[PDB]
Amino acid sequence: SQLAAHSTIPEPLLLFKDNRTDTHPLRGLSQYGPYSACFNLPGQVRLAYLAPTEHMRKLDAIVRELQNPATPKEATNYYVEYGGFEKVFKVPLVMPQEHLRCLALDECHGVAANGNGLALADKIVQSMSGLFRQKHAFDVLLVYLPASWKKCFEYDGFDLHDRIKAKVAPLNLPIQIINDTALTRQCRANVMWGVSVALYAKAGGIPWKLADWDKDEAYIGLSYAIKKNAEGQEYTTCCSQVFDPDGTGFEFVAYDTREFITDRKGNPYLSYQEMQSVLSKSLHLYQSSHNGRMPRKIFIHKTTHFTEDEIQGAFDSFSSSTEIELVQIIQSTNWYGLKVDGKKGDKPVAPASYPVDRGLYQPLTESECLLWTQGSVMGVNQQNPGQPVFKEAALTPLPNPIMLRRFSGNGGWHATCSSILALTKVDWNNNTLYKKLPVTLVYSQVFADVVKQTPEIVNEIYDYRFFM
Amino acid sequence: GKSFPALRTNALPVVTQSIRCGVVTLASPITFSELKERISQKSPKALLTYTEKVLFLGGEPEIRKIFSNDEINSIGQYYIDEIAQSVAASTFLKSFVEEAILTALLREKPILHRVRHRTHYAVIPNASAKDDRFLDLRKAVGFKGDLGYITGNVTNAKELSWAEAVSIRLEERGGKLWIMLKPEIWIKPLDRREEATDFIRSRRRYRFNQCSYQILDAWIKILFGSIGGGGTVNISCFPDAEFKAEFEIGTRTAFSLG
DNA sequence: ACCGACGTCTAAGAAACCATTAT
Ligand SMILES: [Mg+2]
Repeated sequence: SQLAAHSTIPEPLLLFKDNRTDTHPLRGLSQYGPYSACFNLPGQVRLAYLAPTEHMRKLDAIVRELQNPATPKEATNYYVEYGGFEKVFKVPLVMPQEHLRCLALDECHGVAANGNGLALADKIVQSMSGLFRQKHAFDVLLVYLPASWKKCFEYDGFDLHDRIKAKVAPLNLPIQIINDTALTRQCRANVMWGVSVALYAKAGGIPWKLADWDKDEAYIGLSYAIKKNAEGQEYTTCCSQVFDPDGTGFEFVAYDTREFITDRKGNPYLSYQEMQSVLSKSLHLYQSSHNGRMPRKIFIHKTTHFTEDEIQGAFDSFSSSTEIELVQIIQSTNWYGLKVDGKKGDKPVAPASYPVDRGLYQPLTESECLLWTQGSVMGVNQQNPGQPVFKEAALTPLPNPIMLRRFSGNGGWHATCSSILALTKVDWNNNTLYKKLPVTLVYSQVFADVVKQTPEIVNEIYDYRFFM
Repeated sequence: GKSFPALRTNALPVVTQSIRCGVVTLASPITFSELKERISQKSPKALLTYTEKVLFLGGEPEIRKIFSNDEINSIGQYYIDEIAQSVAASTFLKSFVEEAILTALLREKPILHRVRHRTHYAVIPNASAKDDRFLDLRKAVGFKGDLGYITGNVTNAKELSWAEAVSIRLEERGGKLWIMLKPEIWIKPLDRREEATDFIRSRRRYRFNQCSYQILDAWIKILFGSIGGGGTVNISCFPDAEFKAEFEIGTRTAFSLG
């Protein structure tokens, strides 16, 4: 009844302005500043509005709240005080002029009443037509979707967010959609932090990045989306890649895995040729971003298991000098764990008040491991300095671990666990401490949904700034 | 393992490596659906499965009740050696072993047996909620040192009922078999579980590490009779039957140091 | 007449909807 000895991965360190490190992202931003502030890119964040006549006051109010300090009201153990956009991000947040604020057409209300989501997306993109000639006058555009259109937000086979994002993707126009959720949430500091980070990222800046990150390693994620029609179902199975270039920066791209259009698949698993094509595209991207050098070691993360054809294609896609590690992430597992503390003077061995630490990994078999991406983190609490913080306390009594299955690789579990934990903290769209899954899987899933909605935006590589 | 803190899991080791069952040779080929229909119609006191021949654990009279003398060509014995490998390779064998283990575990005890989403649950009865064997579980679910209720009616519900439950699962990992326990709340009737989501969330909201540890200890003691003894408990399925299954399950949950 | 059609059983997840906010 004794398992193998477990080890705990130290909490990943985030890099900020002047190459300073901090575990807490919001605290690091507040005390040191964004990573891209030293590069003066962006020098300013200019905004644009796209809302009906009756709801531009809401956009003005949210921008004014962004420009002014706010204090946390919920989850005070983690969230720090928001000191405004200029104080935190060191760049001004320029309000739009009269020509940079656009009006939604009156036909949008009638289209929404008729329930035609595609017509609503077309009307929104046609409304935003005037800003195409003035793209140089602003950085990020704000979209407000009133609650009166809620019937056209998400029904069978449609996603207004995904459709609008796919339509604005080839126009090189970053957008940020604001609903009534952001305006009627009690904790204003949380919304302010999330929106400010998203706006700074979409403007072209890097809020933070991992501190001790190897430039000779590349990370690839594959996730699938299912679209069902009368004939049957089809799988999107998009891809994503994470790496930093030789110079200062951070690369986050996603691309479709279909070698040619009109290719239909009924299963998430890819073939030999498809895997070879996708990994050749990834290798070409890495070589372009690293002065023509090959990665010393390659990480591929998948939601489903690796078939023999997939493994063979992966091993034949890269050279012999590149190490290949195939890991399958299983989110749902039957295992859960309890933290037990040791003897501390007079107090005997008793269960801990707070759950198992985030970063503990338990080797189960020669090919499977239990990684705890959810758990208690020390050093991030604001109220009690010495008290652990459990992010999912209002949702889960206890954290639920994830399982990693090894299909190829001779290295230890330490490198894989460190990589996954480090990648779970670079979601700029996420305003909390960490994500349960690595950001590669999240971005691949998001791009899979977007491609599923509109299949005409495939065969072009897209940055994370256009889909977060 | 070298140092604290320790990680206490919810997996109970299974020491039994071989099981002995019975084979029913049929003159006419039979499918799984027909066997399930016959089981439902006749309701035998036995456990049956079909990988390539009918494999049963229990008494011969029950099988002769299911199948007439003409259909039964012969009855034999099958030795499932290396039960871990057989469970991993054969799914039907995995389900059969899980059912046999749980039937052995919940024998001669006041705990109900229920099925949801093809997952087995052990449910505390309403009539036996006040019995002494559940005092530790009552203490674990209590608040501020006060005794807590383990069975009652869902608030703001017409006829809905709730009870404390534990989910028992069988898992194979690297040639080792584990019995997996997860505390849960059982809602009767099953099809109206969506009406008590708020109640379940409210009851489970403050079940942190200490409370979950206490609940797991209480459930282990209830299911096995001993807790923290360092030994193994022998459980038998159909002990009086000719074809019976005996399992040796450790009472100390898998733990790790370092 | 070797393969198809179709039932059983696992493991794992996507897809629509609800819910609450960090001892
Ligand atoms: Mg966003």
